[PDB]
Amino acid sequence: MLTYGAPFNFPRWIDEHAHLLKPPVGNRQVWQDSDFIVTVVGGPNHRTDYHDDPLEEFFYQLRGNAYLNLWVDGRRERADLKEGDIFLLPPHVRHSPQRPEAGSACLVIERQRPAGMLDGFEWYCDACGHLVHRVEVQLKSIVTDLPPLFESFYASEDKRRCPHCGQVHPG
Amino acid sequence: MLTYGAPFNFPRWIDEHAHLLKPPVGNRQVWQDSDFIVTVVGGPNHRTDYHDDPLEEFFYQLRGNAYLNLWVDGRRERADLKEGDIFLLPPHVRHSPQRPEAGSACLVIERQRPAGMLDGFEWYCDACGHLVHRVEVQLKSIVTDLPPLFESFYASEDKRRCPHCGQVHPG
Ligand SMILES: [Fe+2]
Ligand SMILES: [Fe+2]
Repeated sequence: MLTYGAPFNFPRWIDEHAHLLKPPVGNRQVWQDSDFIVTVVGGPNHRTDYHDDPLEEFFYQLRGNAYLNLWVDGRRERADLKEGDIFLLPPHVRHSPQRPEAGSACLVIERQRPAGMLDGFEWYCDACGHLVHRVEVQLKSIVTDLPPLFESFYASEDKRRCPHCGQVHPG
Repeated sequence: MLTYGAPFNFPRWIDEHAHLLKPPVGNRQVWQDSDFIVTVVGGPNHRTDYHDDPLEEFFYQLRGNAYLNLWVDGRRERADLKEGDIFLLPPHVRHSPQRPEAGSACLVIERQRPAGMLDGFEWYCDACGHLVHRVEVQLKSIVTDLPPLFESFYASEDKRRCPHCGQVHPG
């Protein structure tokens, strides 16, 4: 059986879910209970966290532009997702998606994580560059298991305190 | 490190590889040695086989139209991939992609199969509908491990002989 339904027009599906791509949401998963996690991510968004995904992440910037703040070879690189770009992120490259444009839409595709394969969410210090805080999480909900993580980092000056220079991250 | 390179424009990449989407190829994998197998499939193509994929298969018909001959609930259903459609095929639904249009382009995304997870390739009889032949294969090469399977079915009248009505499949 076609568990996930029949083919349907993607542009128009993105149109009909525009208002849920705008904040306060941003995310919208296409099919539920599937192995491939297929999401459309709009803008504008608020992210200061770096994601440490134990599996690959496919990107296709369908509308508008966005960029990924990265940690590549110990440096703070930036990878731009201009409209029409596709990209395959290798496992565990830290990345912080910035989506400044309202009405943008990026197809993001990932894999359900097997039990014991944890996602990481880290913040780094603007001053000294050291790791400020890391939460590891057995991700079940690419859309709803992240904000409590975030809220609790923003709510805790201690979690935000850099252990190398003491500067409290802004959150 | 960005093992799979930097973002790049997908439309133009499809343009530059047009002539390899035309026969005798049809397939073109985007990145090598990745967990997500990301391919562009053009047309026109020749398929009489049904694929039995042990994992899910994501489709995004970027250009032109195509369709999937299916076996749903014991019947021969057809799922159309019109330009702009996306689709998520559940594991093990038998499917036979028909791509009649030259210049069409479909984004197909799959997963590297773990050792011991086999793909199936089956043919069915036009007359009686029974299974004519099935080859199971530990797929390493979504692009190059299939044609010898096919050639050997086309070359063997015995493999093509229906075991229920004796009609020899056309191949
Ligand atoms: Fe610091
Ligand atoms: Fe038959």
